Amino acid sequence: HWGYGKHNGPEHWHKDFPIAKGERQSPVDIDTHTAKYDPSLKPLSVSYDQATSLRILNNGHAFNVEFDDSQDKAVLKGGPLDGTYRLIQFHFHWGSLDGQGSEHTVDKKKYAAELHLVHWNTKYGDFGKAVQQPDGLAVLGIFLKVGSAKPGLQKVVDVLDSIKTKGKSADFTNFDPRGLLPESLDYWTYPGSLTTPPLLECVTWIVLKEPISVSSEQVLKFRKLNFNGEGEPEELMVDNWRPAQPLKNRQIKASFK
Ligand SMILES: COC(=O)[C@@H]1C[C@@H](OS(N)(=O)=O)CN1S(=O)(=O)[C@@H]1O[C@@H](COC(C)=O)[C@@H](O)[C@@H](O)[C@H]1O
Ligand SMILES: [Zn+2]
Repeated sequence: HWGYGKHNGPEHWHKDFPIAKGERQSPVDIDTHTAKYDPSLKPLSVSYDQATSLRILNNGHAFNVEFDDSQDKAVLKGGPLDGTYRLIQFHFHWGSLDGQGSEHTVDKKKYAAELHLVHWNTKYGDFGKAVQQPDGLAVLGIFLKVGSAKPGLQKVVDVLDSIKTKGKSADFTNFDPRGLLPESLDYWTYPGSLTTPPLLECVTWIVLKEPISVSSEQVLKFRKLNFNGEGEPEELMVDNWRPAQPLKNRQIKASFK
């Protein structure tokens, strides 16, 4: 089944997941001149001080850092959101080259990678119930460009050797995701979807305007990961991004003038 190759990639997904051609699919191009400032947007609240990371996993599509979401330890509130959304995991999408890798684009510009911090709406009790709801998830998206190193990313980078292939995991406790944020929390927001199968239309997207910088050495280590399992022919984990989808009947709102 699905992946990012020529024969199982994004242009094939609709055959197993017809919602791929739905009315609120992600990612999208963010046209900065068409996005409208919305003064009704409340300030974004990112409360990660009590975040409890557990594990990092290569699942054959990306690497995922998982959190304890059995209590309100790390939460996202405010902005366009009603209620409390619990951090469950984060992951990245990245390219084979610095000129591509992000899922969202900004005036058609592609960044080298994109970080997704996934949160679920606690009024639905668990993640599996939340993805069945139009306001079930809030994903915080952060662009990566190549320049100076991101110190808060390095602990992630240095563990990747231990999870090279699909199915491998490692202990990843006491990681502080606050070290992955840019200075500004200015954002764009729109209603959208998961960007991987099952492509469910359950996400409030919050995409930060300010990218973070990571070093060429850091993103090079992303690209040494493997889509395949151990003892299988090596396929480098690169270009695990879905391209921009039609905006259709949606307006992207900006938190800033
Ligand atoms: C809690 O886990 C999740 O939310 C993942 C990531 C999230 O991606 S994103 N691009 O839309 O923010 C999708 N879901 S998911 O539907 O639960 C999760 O994701 C997939 C791949 O996703 C990645 C990035 O590796 C699959 O393997 C899949 O079986 C799904 O259950
Ligand atoms: Zn993602």
